[PDB]
Amino acid sequence: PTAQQQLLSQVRLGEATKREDLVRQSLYRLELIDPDNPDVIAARFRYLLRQGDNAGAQKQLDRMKQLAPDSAAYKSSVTSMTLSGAEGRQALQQARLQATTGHVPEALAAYDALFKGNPPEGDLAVEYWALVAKVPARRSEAITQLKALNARNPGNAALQNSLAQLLFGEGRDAEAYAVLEQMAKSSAGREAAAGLWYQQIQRMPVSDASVKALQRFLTVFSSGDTVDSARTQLAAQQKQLAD
Repeated sequence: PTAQQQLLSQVRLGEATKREDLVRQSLYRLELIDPDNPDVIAARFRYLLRQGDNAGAQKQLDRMKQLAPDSAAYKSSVTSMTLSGAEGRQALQQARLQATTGHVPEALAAYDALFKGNPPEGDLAVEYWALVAKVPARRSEAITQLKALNARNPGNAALQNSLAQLLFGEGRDAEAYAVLEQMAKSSAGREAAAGLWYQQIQRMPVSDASVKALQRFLTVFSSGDTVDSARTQLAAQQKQLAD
């Protein structure tokens, strides 16, 4: 990976862990390396917003507006700026209200009204693109956005889970297998990754390819309890060949 990418990723880590040391450091080197990068400008934009300096924030916003007006970074920053205070804040409060009470189409409608297709960075983007993924039509572009969030903020069990199941739901098994292996190198979700990689084996008829799929599952997962059942039924499956 580049150094900019590592610095920006450290910015996101610092943002996530409420440590503005890291944010400060990474920003400090970033604005010397690539001062006009909309991702860097957006990073400072968010920082200035956290410190309640809406003036400096706004200046950075304008800088982005004259530098990259149709970048995801700019419009996402615009959204965070809308939610920075007052009306937008409560719009969100209402969207999440209908989101939690189970008014899903209403909730999606409100979120569409606020984020207008570019949610503010962080977990809200995950929530939004997951909610949007619930719509059959919009599902595929939303899947694309989710894959992006997976590449930008790695290590999210829940996101990887939803992404894997979505990709299965659209017959994109290779990619879903990939997300399952990514969920397999990290401890948080192995049982889940195994669980999904073992409800795809149940849906294929006992066959040679069934067997090879199950043994491949056996090279990806070592232990667990789906693994034990995988071995048991693997033996049974390959014994069932030749009567």
